Amino acid sequence: VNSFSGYLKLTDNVYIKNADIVEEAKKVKPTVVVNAANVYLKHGGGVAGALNKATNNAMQVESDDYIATNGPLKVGGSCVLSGHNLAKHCLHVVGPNVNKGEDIQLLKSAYENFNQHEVLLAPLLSAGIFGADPIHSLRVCVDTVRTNVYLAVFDKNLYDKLVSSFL
Ligand SMILES: O=c1[nH]c2cc(Cl)ccc2o1
Repeated sequence: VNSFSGYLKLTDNVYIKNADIVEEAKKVKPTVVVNAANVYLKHGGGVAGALNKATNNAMQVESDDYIATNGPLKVGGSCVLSGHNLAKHCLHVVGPNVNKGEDIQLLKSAYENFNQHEVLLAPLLSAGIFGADPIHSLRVCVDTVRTNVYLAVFDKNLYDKLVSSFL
């Protein structure tokens, strides 16, 4: 049994809700929240900008030190950093950004990072300002992630479309 409330069950391991990921993290304090990161961990906008704002910029300060030591992530890659006031840990995952011309096949590699964590609160990778089709992102999630994932969808309209169209 866990804390997550109000989710629709899509599969054995994937659950979805129309919710503010920031507000959901604040309520649940999950072990892992996933950030929709870029390779520079520059949390300007989208999910990343919202998560970082909710940490009062402490996520960005920590991320800048991580990059200064380790250099950029790979597209499809991840790192584990603090969850600050939102979660125990934040898994920063880089999905491909279609608005930069990145290979959408890297979306599966991105979701494979979730399998290193038994339970996660996450957004749909490469959705929103990363330019991918969220329906496709949900399909790759279901077909890749084997651990228990609780997906938060920002738009109510999009949430309803993802549920109605789910095979
Ligand atoms: O809380 C949130 N969720 C979000 C989802 C997208 Cl795509 C963008 C900004 C967001 O801020």
